[PDB]
Amino acid sequence: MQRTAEGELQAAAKHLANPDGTRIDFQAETIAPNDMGSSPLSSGSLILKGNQFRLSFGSITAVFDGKKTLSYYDASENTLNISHPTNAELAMINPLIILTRSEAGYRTAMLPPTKGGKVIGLTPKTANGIKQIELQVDSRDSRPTGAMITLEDGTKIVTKITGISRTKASPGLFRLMKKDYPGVEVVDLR
Repeated sequence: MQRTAEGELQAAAKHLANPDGTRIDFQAETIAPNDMGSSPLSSGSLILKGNQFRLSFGSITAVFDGKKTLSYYDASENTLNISHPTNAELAMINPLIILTRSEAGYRTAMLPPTKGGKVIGLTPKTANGIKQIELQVDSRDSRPTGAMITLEDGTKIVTKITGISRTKASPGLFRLMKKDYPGVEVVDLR
């Protein structure tokens, strides 16, 4: 007998439940329609604590407070940006958010498996810019191994997990203050 997709999703979430925090190392690539304007495969990290996360990827350091506010520093533009992201925008930068909070918006189904892995498919009940989310997990213990988000326009955001570890994440990792970026331009997008 084998678990439902919902069952596998809730077994995968257990791997991110360390109370003091979880560190995820990954590689990610965005493949744009017709491969025009794609972003190359590169490396990143996510620190999770409760509903908060700190994302390091590309030129960006981003923090989500677990409520409604995303703050991110872009080292290439020298801007500190504060915004109210949509639920879809959060999944696009942190696909594992589908595991850390209750989500009312997606139908769940099992997709064809891989060698030693399972594949869970999530499709929105209401249009939201996302066509499908695909979470890859290890067949032994449902440990997340990767994710792919396909946008309605065909963009593929592909994430490969290269490590999951324990960490003691302090309050300070989930805040960005203007003093920490000499000369930074603050842009309030709220």
